[PDB]
Amino acid sequence: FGSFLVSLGTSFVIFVILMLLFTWLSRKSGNAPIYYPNRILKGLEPWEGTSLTRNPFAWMREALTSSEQDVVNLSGVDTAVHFVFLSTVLGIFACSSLLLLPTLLPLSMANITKKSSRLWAFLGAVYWISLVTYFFLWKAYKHVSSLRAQALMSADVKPEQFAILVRDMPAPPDGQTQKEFIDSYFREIYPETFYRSLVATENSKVNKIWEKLEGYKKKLARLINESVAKLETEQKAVLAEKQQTAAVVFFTTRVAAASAAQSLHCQMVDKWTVTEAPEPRQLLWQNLNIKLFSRIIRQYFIYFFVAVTILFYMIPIAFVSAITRTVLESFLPQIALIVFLAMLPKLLLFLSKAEGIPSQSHAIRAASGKYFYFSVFNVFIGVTLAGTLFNTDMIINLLATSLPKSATFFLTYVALKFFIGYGLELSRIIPLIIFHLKKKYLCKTEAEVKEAWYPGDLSYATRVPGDMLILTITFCYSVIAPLILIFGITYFGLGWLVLRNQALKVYVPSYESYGEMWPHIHQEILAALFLFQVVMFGYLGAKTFFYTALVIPLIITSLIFGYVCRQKFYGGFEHTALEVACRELKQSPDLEEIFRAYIPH
Amino acid sequence: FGSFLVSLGTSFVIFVILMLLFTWLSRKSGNAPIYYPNRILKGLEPWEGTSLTRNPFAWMREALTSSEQDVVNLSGVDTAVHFVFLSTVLGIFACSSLLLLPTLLPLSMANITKKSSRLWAFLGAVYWISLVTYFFLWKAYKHVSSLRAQALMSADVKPEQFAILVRDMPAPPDGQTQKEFIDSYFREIYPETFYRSLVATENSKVNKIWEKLEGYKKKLARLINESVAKLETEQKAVLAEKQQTAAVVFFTTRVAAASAAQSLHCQMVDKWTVTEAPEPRQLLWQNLNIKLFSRIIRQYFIYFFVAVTILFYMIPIAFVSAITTLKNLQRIIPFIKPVVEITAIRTVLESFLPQIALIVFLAMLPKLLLFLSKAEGIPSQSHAIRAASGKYFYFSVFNVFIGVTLAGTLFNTDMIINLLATSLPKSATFFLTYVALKFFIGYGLELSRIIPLIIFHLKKKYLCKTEAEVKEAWYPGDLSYATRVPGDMLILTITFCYSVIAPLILIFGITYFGLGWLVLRNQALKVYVPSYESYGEMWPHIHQEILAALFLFQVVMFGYLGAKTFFYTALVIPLIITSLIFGYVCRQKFYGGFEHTALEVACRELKQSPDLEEIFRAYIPH
Repeated sequence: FGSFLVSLGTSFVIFVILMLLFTWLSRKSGNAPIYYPNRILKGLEPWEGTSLTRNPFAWMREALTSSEQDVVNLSGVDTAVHFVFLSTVLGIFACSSLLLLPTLLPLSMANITKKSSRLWAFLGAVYWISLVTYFFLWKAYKHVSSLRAQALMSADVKPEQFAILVRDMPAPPDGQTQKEFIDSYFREIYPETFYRSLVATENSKVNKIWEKLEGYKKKLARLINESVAKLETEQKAVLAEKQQTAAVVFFTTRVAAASAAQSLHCQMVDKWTVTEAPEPRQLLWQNLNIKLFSRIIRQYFIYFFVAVTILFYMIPIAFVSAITRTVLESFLPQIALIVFLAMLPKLLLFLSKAEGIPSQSHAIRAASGKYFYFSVFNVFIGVTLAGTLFNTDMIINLLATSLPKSATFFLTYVALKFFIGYGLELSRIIPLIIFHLKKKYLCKTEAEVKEAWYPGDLSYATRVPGDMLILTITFCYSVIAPLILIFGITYFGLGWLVLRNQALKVYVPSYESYGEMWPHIHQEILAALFLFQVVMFGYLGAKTFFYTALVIPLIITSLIFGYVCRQKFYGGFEHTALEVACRELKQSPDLEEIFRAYIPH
Repeated sequence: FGSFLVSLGTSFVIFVILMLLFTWLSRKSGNAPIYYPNRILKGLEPWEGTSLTRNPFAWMREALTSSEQDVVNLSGVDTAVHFVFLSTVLGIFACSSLLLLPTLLPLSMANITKKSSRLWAFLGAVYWISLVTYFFLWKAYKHVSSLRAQALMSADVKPEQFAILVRDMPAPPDGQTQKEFIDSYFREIYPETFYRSLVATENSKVNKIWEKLEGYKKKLARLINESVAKLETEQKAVLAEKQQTAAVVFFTTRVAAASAAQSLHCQMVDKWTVTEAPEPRQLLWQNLNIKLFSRIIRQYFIYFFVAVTILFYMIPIAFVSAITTLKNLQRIIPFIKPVVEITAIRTVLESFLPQIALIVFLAMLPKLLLFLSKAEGIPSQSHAIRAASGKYFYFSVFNVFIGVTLAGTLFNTDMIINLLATSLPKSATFFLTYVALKFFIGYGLELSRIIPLIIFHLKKKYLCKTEAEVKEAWYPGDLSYATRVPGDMLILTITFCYSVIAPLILIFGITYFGLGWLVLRNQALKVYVPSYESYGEMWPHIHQEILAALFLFQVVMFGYLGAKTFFYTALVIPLIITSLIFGYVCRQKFYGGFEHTALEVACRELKQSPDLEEIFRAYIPH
């Protein structure tokens, strides 16, 4: 039945890996090992060495032996955190080796015939999974916190440390504009440890003017005067009589800034909401000018709209996905779901960043959260509706919820995410074709680097939640059908390998976010596990033997584990600690460069 | 049912209040007005003795003319906050005026009609109640935030604006002692803005018992002869090995202390951990020892225990309490002359004898709860008291409410089995006897008016051993927020539960709260004195659970309205969403200023020549 999809996937990997080995060992090396030219050559060869050292395949080199500190040397701590996430999920699904050999051995109903056929073994399996996940999650969480501390205390001096973002503000002083109002206020509150302070202004007439002028200047190759005059005029205009509500404030020592940010500032929380100032390149200067009601009103309207769009996908798209010479009919709904769900990281990110989230490093996280809500209800409603439209007592319901939906769609969809997916991702075939087309067609006149050259960040906004849909669809069916357990374990293995290659050779991070997005990942893994435990409570209950009173303990255990983890480690993921603040770097920093690092245009 | 209880009720209240108007109007005041003679003695004989004046106008007029500023100046900000609680619940129960008259007009029995059109007005009453509660909560919870800010801003040098409570030191520096480790650390972080640090002492048990024994022995009029054991043990143990994991540090200036306290201190939050130091007389040196994970373990075990308490409460403990009936007055009717049964009203008393045992348990409950919370790593007194109120409130709801109310709203649509079977009648008996406790609450407001006067006045003569006019035992306790708030919110929860199912009891709710407000404006303007001035940070809890009671009321109206069969119970779900969202917006619009002493307030105070030597001596216990 579904074997055609796996065959197509393995053929696609054969093709794309053939293309990789045929193309990377060539003069296209400016593309496939892209992270090395920038950050001057360290992989500018099909090795880190001379003498025709191609030897395909060449991942017996550092690709497999990538020191956990080597990666954080060659990429931000964010990359190392993502790797520990991949490794931990691989660990959970691998340490479940004493669930695939025993529980699959119990092979006219085809599944267990609703009669005591060691359903106790199923309870054993659910305990084993719910136990190994706890163990690995704890270990990994300690490890990530240790990485964050280690790279946070030895980091160089960066302008994100001497600053806070004072998001809200009582606008009127009634006789003076806002710059001197901030001056008076923070001077009263923080004497002699307070350097200077930008006041967030408007980006319209000019910010767009600067963008257009930059475009015009870029056009110069082998008019502008009016543009630069307008720039000067609107620039002088904006730095006066606009002086919006929010602002950003710089302190003279690393200790005092990290002390202020975690603090409070007026005995009515709805005014002067200081917060650890984000990194310069992700400050998101658009959403500052929002009071504390507007954030909440916007947020609840956004959640209502997310619920509405959840329904507007789950009716028609799940109907279409419940569809199942027929081989084309077997392939079609796969890519149909890929297009119906491959959109909407973008709409979620737009919608979320419109909730006033004042930093890209948090907009990405919020979009990932909303996407996880989409994913869970994808699994739930998709399988339920597929089973129902498959059928027309409860035993029939059990048979339909177990075998068809999983064994066809959930088994093969991951295969559409691995072989064809990671296969396309590693070769970077389509970036290769677009780059070469850019070279032949209209180029940037030797500004090819300032052209289709620059890789994005690893985009930990479609790679995180995208590679968690299958984590959920894996935990949920982990003991229903260990076949997807083998599929998920091989998925995360291939993902670790190919993504280590890409992180070491091609990708270049944009922001830093030293360690965040891990507690989010942890809470999300835990939520997947909790949903798994509830679903096995349900299915085993449908199997009419009452070890459900034995399964409830795991539900309580997951809730309590969440509480203890969030309270015993996840308070260190919101602030640089005062100790680390005192030991960030002490070599006489100058505030002037820092201050020049937040001028927006 | 409750008719006889109210008959006891108002009669007892009248008799006791007559006793008040007799006894208070006398030269033997002493404790009757108590706060005033202690404080400044100004209110002692309030310009007329409170007696030569018209007695009903003597006390009531003074009470009814008080002001928030007056009460704050006399008592503090906290009792005035409590009055805001009483007034803002009185407002909710009162301003629902166009819900008592219009809903009584509609009044097998035709008392309620199964699928009437007239029932499409209970939903209107529920919206009116929920809306008026939203408005009053918001108004009160701006007003209290204003009070907190004003009280903080106007205060003066108090020896907790300069301290924090670092309490999870990793024990070993491995080559020296704890105190020098902590001092070296905090000098590494804060240079020139860290004054000196005090570390708790584990063997404070033995030093405190020596100090207590010495203080007792000092009562030799006919702490004064306590040299050898006290000094030897204190000094040698403080130096040698009592250094615990916890300590109190002292920063130079208020801004620095506030900024440190609101912060953290080690990128691993399982260690050095900082909370705002409580008042000198509030923090519990007995509890600073506990680490974090140990505190979590103790907390969850405690909560599991209290859940077992409610369950097995409405199970054999209270079951055999009900069994403890002691029929026909324990068969000693020859010893009893009222055996003639002309007082057949004695039947209710014989039935409440098991309810008297239940009274015993409910009177022990405030102490039983408060002990648990204090033994859970709660590093203060105010926080422990608030936690005790929370535990008592959960107990009150899942005791009085949920049994009977859920049984009605649901059914009206081995040992475990018969335990649950007997539990259902147990719930109804509990509800009836609890409303009886409410009439006992009327009697108790009167009892608060009188009794410890008699106990105290007995001491001046019965003991009369060595008092020497200095054994002043007429020392009031605080307006204890350990029994006032939870037992005064039991009335609120009952009121919302039957707000429109039996909308007659809004009159009883207003009765109770108005009487409490008046007696507590008196009985707190003249007698009570608070022991710890937490500047108002008990109101967020009162809000959370008044709203919780409102949410419970919304759910139960959904249930008991859907029991009536017509398309109701749909226009109620939006109200429940409203209550949850209102909770969220409140907690994100005011709950900040109720934790962290407001850095702006901390610095703008502009202290006039403070010191610190006269401050570290305030935190030293002995």
